[PDB]
Amino acid sequence: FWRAICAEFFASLFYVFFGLGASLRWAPGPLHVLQVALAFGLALATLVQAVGHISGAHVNPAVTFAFLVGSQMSLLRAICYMVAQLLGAVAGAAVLYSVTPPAVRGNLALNTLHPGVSVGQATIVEIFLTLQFVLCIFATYDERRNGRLGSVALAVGFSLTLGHLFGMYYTGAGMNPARSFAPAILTRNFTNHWVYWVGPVIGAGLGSLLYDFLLFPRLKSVSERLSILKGSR
Amino acid sequence: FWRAICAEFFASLFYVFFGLGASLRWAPGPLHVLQVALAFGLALATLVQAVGHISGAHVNPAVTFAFLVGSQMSLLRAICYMVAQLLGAVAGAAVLYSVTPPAVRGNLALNTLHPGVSVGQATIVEIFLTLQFVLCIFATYDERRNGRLGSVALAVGFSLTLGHLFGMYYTGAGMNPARSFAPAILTRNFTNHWVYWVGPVIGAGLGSLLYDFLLFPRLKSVSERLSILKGSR
Amino acid sequence: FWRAICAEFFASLFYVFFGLGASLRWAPGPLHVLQVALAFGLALATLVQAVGHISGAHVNPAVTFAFLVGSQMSLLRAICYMVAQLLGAVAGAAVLYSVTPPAVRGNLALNTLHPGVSVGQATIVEIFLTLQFVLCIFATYDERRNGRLGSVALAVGFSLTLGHLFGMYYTGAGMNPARSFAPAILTRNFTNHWVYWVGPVIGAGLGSLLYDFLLFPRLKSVSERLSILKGSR
Amino acid sequence: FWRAICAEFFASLFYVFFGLGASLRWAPGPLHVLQVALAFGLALATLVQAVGHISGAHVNPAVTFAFLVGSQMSLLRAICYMVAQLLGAVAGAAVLYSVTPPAVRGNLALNTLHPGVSVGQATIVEIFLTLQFVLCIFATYDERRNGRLGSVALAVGFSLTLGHLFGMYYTGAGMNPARSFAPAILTRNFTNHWVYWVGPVIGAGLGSLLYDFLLFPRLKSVSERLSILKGSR
Amino acid sequence: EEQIAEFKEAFSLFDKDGDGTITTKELGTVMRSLGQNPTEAELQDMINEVDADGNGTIDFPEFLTMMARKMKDTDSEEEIREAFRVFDKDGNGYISAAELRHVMTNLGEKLTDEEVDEMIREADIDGDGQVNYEEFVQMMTAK
Amino acid sequence: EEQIAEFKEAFSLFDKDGDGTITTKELGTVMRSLGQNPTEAELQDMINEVDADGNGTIDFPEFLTMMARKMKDTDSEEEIREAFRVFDKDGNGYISAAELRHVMTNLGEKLTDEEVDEMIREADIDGDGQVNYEEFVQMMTAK
Ligand SMILES: [Ca+2]
Ligand SMILES: [Ca+2]
Ligand SMILES: [Ca+2]
Ligand SMILES: [Ca+2]
Ligand SMILES: [Ca+2]
Ligand SMILES: [Ca+2]
Ligand SMILES: [Ca+2]
Ligand SMILES: [Ca+2]
Repeated sequence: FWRAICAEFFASLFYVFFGLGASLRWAPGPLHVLQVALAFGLALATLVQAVGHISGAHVNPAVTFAFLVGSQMSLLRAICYMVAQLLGAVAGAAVLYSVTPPAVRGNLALNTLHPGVSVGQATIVEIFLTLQFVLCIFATYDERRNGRLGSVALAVGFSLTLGHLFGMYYTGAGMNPARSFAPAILTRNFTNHWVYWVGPVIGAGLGSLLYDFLLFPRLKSVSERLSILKGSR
Repeated sequence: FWRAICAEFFASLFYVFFGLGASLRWAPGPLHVLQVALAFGLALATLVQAVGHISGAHVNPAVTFAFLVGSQMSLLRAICYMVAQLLGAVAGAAVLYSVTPPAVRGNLALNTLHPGVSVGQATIVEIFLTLQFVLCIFATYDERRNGRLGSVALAVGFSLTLGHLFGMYYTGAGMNPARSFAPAILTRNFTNHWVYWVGPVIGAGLGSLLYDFLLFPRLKSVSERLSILKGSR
Repeated sequence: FWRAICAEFFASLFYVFFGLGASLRWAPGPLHVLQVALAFGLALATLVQAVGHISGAHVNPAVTFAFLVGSQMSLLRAICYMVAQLLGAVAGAAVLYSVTPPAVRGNLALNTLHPGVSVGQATIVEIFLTLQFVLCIFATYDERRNGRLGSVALAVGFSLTLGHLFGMYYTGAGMNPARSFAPAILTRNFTNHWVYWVGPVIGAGLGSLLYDFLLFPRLKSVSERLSILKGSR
Repeated sequence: FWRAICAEFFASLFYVFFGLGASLRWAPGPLHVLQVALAFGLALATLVQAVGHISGAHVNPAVTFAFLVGSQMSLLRAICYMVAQLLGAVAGAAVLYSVTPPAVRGNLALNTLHPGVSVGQATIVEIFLTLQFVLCIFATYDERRNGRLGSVALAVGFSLTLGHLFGMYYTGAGMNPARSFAPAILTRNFTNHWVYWVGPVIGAGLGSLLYDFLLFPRLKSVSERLSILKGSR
Repeated sequence: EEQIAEFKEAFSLFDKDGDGTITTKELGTVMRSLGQNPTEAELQDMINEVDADGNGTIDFPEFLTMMARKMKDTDSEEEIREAFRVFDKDGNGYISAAELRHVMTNLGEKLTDEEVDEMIREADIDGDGQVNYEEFVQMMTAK
Repeated sequence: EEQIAEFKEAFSLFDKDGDGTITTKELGTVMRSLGQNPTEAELQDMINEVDADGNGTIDFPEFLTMMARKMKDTDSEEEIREAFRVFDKDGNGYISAAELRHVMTNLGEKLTDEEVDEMIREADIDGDGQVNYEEFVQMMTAK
């Protein structure tokens, strides 16, 4: 349980460290977006391969929340996961700052809304981004399906990439409270930050819902859970 | 059956929402194409992972049509699928419009022909695009093959990406009536729209045919199974 | 056997049609290369998924040659495969020409050497390109290995992409006689064409050699061959 | 054992040949990075598919070192592997030089630090790059996990791509002593070269440690196996 | 008569509430006090997999049916011993750690001995490295 | 005595060259006349999988060992009938098309009946849809 917590901590540090790091600079969006979308996507696919078998590789409070309301983890693990993810992100952002030249640092890729995008619109965008994202996670993590899944780590990563390919122009694509938080608390700037917690969380909730439950073919959700009684009985 | 209909509805909304959304703006084609090609491809790969096990993830009237003439679904499911896909697309395009700033809205990525491309040429292009696409879907969905397929969701998605990498310069790449329809009915512009129903539909029909009316091997395949039988004697 | 010949014919038409089509235009190389490299790669990955289980998806004389000297196909199939691939390519190039606006047609993406690259250097480049390519094909097609291969269609496709990411600046990356031939015979331009047959062929030969044989760790190449006697005895 | 040594030799030649070759030129970083990141990533994914089953496809002294301190290979193999990788790289760089036009040769993509990046910061960057890289290798090579891994060759390759997407701006991303060495010894320039041995080596060491000197679970894992046992009773 | 006291307190530990049944609702309470909040539906599925009434209410004797007979079929102690012999390749009253890994790997799960060792010497009475009948019941009835 | 003429001409068809042996070299010639050019090494592997001498020279009687006894062990006609009973789940002298697909799918190859049907009514004598003993030998000895 504590190995998984460490997994979530290191994966979040790496995720944020590489995601933010690859986002430093500018552009109008053209190749900037493609590159940042791929960096985050590949950072996730990499980390999900790295620690997915150890903790499920949530590296995202919204994703963990999704799994909580989905009743796949305890209220205890969830909170520890989010704690590990939040400190993990901050550290990665920190280590990133320490090794990156100023001028290039900018606002450490702080998630930001586009001037012509209202915070309400931006929150709906963040919701759809996280919704398709979580939906892909639930469907691909689902033990009750496919032998033609290929790598679920890549699927999930490419889902994240998709979220960025679309979302960056609108909100820089948060899809992850922890990833938005890290840049926020280190630059002392929480302008519109509410968008980056609310959207993913609601989107994550809708995805978990839209998909759920581990009903009605059931079966390994039942046997994975009779052993959770036998280890407690 | 109704879960699958909902799958096709949500997947089409997401597909169109993210595909169109990532297509907003301009360019000559250079990185614009790469980015939009990837967005659609990854949107599909994502959705095929998300609901492929639930409805087959058609999210495309032409693809559903392909499966109909291929005799893999009932005339009833097909129509319900297309209905769900058409309303699904329109909704995604709608929700997209609602959260996107004007000026950036353009014509909501309405499929459009290139000035130097005749509607006849454009229809042949759309046919080849959908043909290789459907062919990839049939071959990868085919239960009678491969254990080295990897993710069929990605295969299909990358097939869609390929269609865009080539087609966008010609017709903006429709490959999906529903995806072309959505932008059309919301911008009240059906100029050349016939191309985006006819090409995919014919291409989808040719792919379904080319694959199952090739008809199947047989004899090298049989000797490859007697080989595994004496590989056990 | 004739289904496979048709597979090789259609796959070569599609391969060339989409590869050449996505290569029309210019650039210095920057995003042009990335895009064309991906188009060919994804065209192959798509086609290998589409007809790989039916004919092995060679869609490349050099690849078929590789399999011949590798003793995995008969002298009869090889020639029929190459015939199908050559006519297949020409047709795709033809159909491409017919639907593409002039001015954009250029020289139909004819493989061409870079001014500062000697034909000898260009031939060595084409050799290395095809060598890593064929090596990837042999290793991934090899039944004697991996359960962690993922999609061999993508592997092969990405190998082709790699060949382009590197080679396009030098020779436009041929890696396939048929793909070079098609643009050649339709534009009546065989300047340096020898490079595009010799390099891939030698590279293909070296790859087949470098890898070979189907001993060690033997077994299934003996079993997949005793039934080639039993179907002939 | 000697086949594997040859594998490491050829894979390193190919790896460096294609990686360096695709890196020749300039840019600010925009599409240059994306392209070079993909080239290296796909070169690795290709080579890991090509010889991963034969030698484990280390093609990287730091990776081999990682496996040594991880106690998965003998001190003898490791050294032979690194010897093969170093000569392999030099050869690929050599053959690359021989077929590449001057002016384009530059410094043969010699790993280089960014002016505003201290050698200490650059070494920490190289450490994180190699750390996530090795961590992905260990996790994906680990026989004790996943049936949803997909291609581990691609995972590893995309991890390398991620390292480049982030690192190139800082250090050109070495992540591989042999790959840094080759350009170094042929251009007679070892300025800051220490960074490219120390970072990867330490990062590789930390990854090997972080993964196996995490130490392993136990109890949740056991409960998830008693789950499949009562899933059969 | 020590089994009649052990099969009292190994039920009393879960029936603090006196009514003489383990219900799906208290399978929710124990998990809620342990800081979870399950789905409620898949408490019925895991219990009706054994439940003789189909009822989701596992009374004083039916809890001992659930741990020592493991079916809906009155005296399945011999069906526990033939369910041992489906896993064995001899039938010596004892399921080896190796025999458990044989039948698990027969479903294609390519796993290790070290994550079955932790679920034999969680309760192993004779130390031997196989699992006897009374050990198997007590390895689901720790007290 | 019709089997003694059938087991003459079903060898004569491959021994046009008179020396009384089917060799690895003529396994190369027949494939070369049919417009192939095999590797030569894996002619030894496929034959020493059965060859009683280990030799790569399958003389007049040893060719009938290779088609009717199928081991290096003198009178394996009963080992053909127990190799039928490894594939059967009854042993009635007859391997069903269904029993062949059962044992093939037991290795995890999830295939179809239609690509075993193309290799039973290639020689099926009684039409029935199973494979008897003399049918199995003649389905490797077509003449
Ligand atoms: Ca009670
Ligand atoms: Ca009761
Ligand atoms: Ca036993
Ligand atoms: Ca014991
Ligand atoms: Ca003779
Ligand atoms: Ca003899
Ligand atoms: Ca039978
Ligand atoms: Ca019969």
